[PDB]
Amino acid sequence: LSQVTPKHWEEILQQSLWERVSTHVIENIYLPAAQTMNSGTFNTTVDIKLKQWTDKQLPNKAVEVAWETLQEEFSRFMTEPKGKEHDDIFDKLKEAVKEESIKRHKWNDFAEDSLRVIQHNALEDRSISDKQQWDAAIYFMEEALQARLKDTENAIENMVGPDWKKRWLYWKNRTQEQCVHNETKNELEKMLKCNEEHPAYLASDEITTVRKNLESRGVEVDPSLIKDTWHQVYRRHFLKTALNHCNLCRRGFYYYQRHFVDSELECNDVVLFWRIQRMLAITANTLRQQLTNTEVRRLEKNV
Amino acid sequence: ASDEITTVRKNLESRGVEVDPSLIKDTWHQVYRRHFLKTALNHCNLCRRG
Amino acid sequence: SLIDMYSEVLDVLSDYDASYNTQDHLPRVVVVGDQSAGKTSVLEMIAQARIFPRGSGEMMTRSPVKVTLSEGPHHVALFKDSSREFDLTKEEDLAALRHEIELRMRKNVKEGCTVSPETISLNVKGPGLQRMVLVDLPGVINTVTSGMAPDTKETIFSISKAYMQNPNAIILCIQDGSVDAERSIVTDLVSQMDPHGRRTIFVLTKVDLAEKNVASPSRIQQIIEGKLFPMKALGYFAVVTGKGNSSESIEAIREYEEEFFQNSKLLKTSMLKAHQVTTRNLSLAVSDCFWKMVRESVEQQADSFKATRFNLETEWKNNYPRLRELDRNELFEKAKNEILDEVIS
Amino acid sequence: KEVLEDFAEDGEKKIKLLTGKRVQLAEDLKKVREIQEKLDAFIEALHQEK
Repeated sequence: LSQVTPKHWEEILQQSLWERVSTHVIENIYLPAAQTMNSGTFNTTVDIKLKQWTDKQLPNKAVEVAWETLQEEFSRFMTEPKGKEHDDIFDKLKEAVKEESIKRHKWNDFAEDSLRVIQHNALEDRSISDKQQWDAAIYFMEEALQARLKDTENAIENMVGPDWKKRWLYWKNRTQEQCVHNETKNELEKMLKCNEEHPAYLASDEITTVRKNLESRGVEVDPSLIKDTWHQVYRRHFLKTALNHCNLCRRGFYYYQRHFVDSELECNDVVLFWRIQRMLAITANTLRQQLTNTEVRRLEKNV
Repeated sequence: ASDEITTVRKNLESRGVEVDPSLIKDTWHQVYRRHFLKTALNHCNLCRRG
Repeated sequence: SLIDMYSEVLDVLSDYDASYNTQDHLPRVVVVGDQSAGKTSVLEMIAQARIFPRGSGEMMTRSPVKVTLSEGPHHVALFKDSSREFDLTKEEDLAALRHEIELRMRKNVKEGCTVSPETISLNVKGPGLQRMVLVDLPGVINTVTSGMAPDTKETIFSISKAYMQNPNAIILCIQDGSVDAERSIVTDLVSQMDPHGRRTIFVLTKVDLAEKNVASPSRIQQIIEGKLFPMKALGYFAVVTGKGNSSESIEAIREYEEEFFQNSKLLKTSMLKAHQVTTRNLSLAVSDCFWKMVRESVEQQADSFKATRFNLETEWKNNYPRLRELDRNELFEKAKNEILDEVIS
Repeated sequence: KEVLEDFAEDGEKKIKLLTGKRVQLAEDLKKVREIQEKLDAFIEALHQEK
């Protein structure tokens, strides 16, 4: 098990850890901070949220992710079928020892405290000296944004359905509720188009206006449904806006190189994602070294 | 109603026009009077053979 | 010593935070008493000096006083706003201090009222004094005095409730031993506001007078052992405030109280525990419990303050990385220099 | 010079004139740091007694 290339361990650890915490990071930190248009307030909120989460929750998640990855490789190797030559009498003993060993497993307690400082200093940097690192952060942001966008599209498609061109090709007819949601979508489209910087939250008088236009179409919709549709529409619109920001920030490295703070192309999100990506690389390497050295002796002792 | 004024004002802002509620009320009064008179004229045509 | 810094921290916290958002995170000592219930005598006994004004049945305490007991080379009292030291070892200075405190009480009174809600922080130093912070409050009057404002009773109740709002505040109820618990509203309020009793402490005054009144031993034992009172507190203590005279010396009262309890038949009969009497035992227990709670609370506050300051510094860097923070005075100096430069230009 | 001296002696006018994010941040940071310094001295002195 220790005769595996370190690259394979790092790739698995990085992907597992990133997917484990991507939902929490984006939803609970990025989204609340992105609402404000003030870059200084946005950055301050991100830093406060990062410190609160990292000091208490980050080491626990990293330990669980690293232990789970070790469990996957170890348990699989215990039960890898070596073709027709695989023996079956030893499998029962292997499984019994595996379960007992897992129960007796105990990760180092001092690793959590040490790693807390390690990633704290790693994330404290705010300078990207490499052009390729900036490009890598853009690509990493695009992949993460596309995954979230696809989930948002799936929810929107479920509530509405396929396009009239597409539904004609597939011979599918929208339900009465689906058509109601489609009409609400058009109303929200016009509202967002007129006010390109509308706040995320809603107001009662806005619901009244929307409801009246629906009654003009002979459609009655409860305020709760309008709020739910608005939330999904705003999320989709914000993700598309971020994608446009990524395209503008693609050639913004040269501007950032001269510290063009006065320039409106303040790619704060790209810098923040680059810090996360750099932190993940350090964390993956550190966990790989700890797995290869620290916990091997404990595994042997328990066996 | 006040919420009706809000709706109308928002659509005006979508056109980049700011209008006070008082002006909207005055215009609505004249428009309603003209609409009601036209409605009565249509009623007269229907009531011609009534 | 240590309590001097703790008292200073509380004062600055009150000035910085007008609301009790942060002030309700540190332990405090709250004292509530009735009229002629010996509340002043008990506070004077703990301070080992009669510094509050005395009156023939009149509520001289017209304004709350934050009396702080600390460690000092001599037993002296110092005002927070005034540097004029008063030596409590001399009776002449004690009388002058009482007049000064009464004058401060009248000065702080606003228009249309008789008792002001403002609290005056007083630092009473002395060698061997217990390191704790006490709060003096006007006595609760069953009947509103004609010479006082109609809202004086409401103001006293509001001040007591505001002080008791701190979940870590220690309640110190003071009443009279010659009056039954059903005839006083303060004891009912204390029990209602502390259903758990994790911090309630009850102090009974005029125990010698109650004993001379042939009080029933069952009622006294139930009060001390917490049987008659539905609330279950940490403990109960009884102290003697003398014969009730407003001119008796503290030393004579303390010596008489010790002799009275030593020769008391109730203690020698083991009806009441020997460690549940005298002011020394009560002061030591309160000081140790209060200090331990302070130690835990101050550690949490220090970490929170450091984190809060870090957030403010981070915001400053994000918004103004190339600027320097200056106070109101320094900004005025910088502004005038720029004006002079523009004059020359 | 005369105007500045009169303004300097009246802090209330300064408070009314000095209203801004930078001013409030500096004042709050000074107060918080002052409280924190007192807390550190209190904690260290308390723990050094034993």
